Amino acid sequence: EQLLPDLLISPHMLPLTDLEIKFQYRGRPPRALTISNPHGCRLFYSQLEATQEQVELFGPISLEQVRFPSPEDIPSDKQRFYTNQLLDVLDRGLILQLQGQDLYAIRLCQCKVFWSGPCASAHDSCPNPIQREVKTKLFSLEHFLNELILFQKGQTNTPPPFEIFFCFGEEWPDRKPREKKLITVQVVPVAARLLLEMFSGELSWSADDIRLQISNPDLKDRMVEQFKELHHIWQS
Amino acid sequence: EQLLPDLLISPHMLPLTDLEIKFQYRGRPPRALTISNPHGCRLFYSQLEATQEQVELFGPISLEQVRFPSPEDIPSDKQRFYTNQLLDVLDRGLILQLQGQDLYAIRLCQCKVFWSGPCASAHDSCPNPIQREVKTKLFSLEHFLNELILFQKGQTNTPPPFEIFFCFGEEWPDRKPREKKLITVQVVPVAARLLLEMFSGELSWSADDIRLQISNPDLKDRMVEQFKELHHIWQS
Repeated sequence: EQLLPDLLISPHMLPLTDLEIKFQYRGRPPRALTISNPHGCRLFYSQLEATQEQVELFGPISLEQVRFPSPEDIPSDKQRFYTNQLLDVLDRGLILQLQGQDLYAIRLCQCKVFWSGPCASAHDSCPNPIQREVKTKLFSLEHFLNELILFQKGQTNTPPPFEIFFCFGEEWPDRKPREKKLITVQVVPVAARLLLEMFSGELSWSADDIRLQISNPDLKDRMVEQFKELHHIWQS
Repeated sequence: EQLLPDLLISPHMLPLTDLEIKFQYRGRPPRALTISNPHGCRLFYSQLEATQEQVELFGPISLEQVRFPSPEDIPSDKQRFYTNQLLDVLDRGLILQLQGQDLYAIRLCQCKVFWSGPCASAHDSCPNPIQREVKTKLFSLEHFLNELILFQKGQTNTPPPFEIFFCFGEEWPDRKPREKKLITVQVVPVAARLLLEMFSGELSWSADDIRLQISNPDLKDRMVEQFKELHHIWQS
């Protein structure tokens, strides 16, 4: 299994820079896109553009510039009011940048950002805010693949996590349900999902863990089987 | 709130017969469709067709006839071998039928069928097989809406469940992860999802439960705000 990372973590094997980004406003259908910019992206809401002279404010111009969706079609005025208050403090944005195969956040926005994800701390139960201007590791593909290997061998029953969950402007994790959060964003490293699928679809020749569950045939089953036999005969 | 069911449970308000049906083979992308046949549907795999003279075997001809996807593109021969053994005993199928706004299963297939869902029993932890030829209630929209009402009022923190999960040919629920199940199907009553969205997007005028989380502005925030002010000025 030691050859696997070198074999698989490669542009000819995986889309190493692809992130799927799903925006969700409370009570609306989600809106998703995929970016493959190798510098990463910046999620933000602004009338102003990132420029070279203002990188301190808005980050590097090479990031994929991904705007939060208009809240216009939020039917509740009260909800759209709160939502606009948050979007008003999202001008500087949340940078998501790949460093090798690790994904990092850099929060620039005045809006607070809270998150859940593969590298998030698991020592308490309270909210998990992202500190402004502090490079925060969200996900490691190296570690993901190590864990994937143990899962596939059946050494763990838990599939390794890859999805990163952000809540903008309200605390998370929380007692309260995600359905009631005004603004959330889910981010998937597509290479990780692909790798989980790939490994899930590889079984052992030796360790046959599979016990099919099939009733004994009743007379109805028997009639069906005979009809299948006759149909096979008739073909030809 | 007593007027709500009469108001909402109506064809002019909701798609009362729409089910989304998602097929998933281990390690493959899922494959989904939506049916809106008011009789319901039959999930099956067969070279034979439902006919009038064989309703005992294959169910009523009015059901939407939904075939499991070919397992051809499953890359593991061993996996596709087990998968074909299950598909070979799925000729008679699993009927999903609406009775008013309740959804019921009738298993005809020789393959065993196990499930998780809104009406599933919660007294033990073991597998939950569907009994062949026994009308099995999966979901109640009436009850869903009652629960939705309590959620929206904040009387419960848990959103009411609507998704029904079937595993064909292997035990469920189980120690083992769903990612390793050969054949699963997820079924959503679309009216229920719509209703959850609708209710989630209705807030109170009085019970304002929302505390926005926004840092104090630093000098960078202040410069951004001034640039926004200048841009608003410049517009016009």
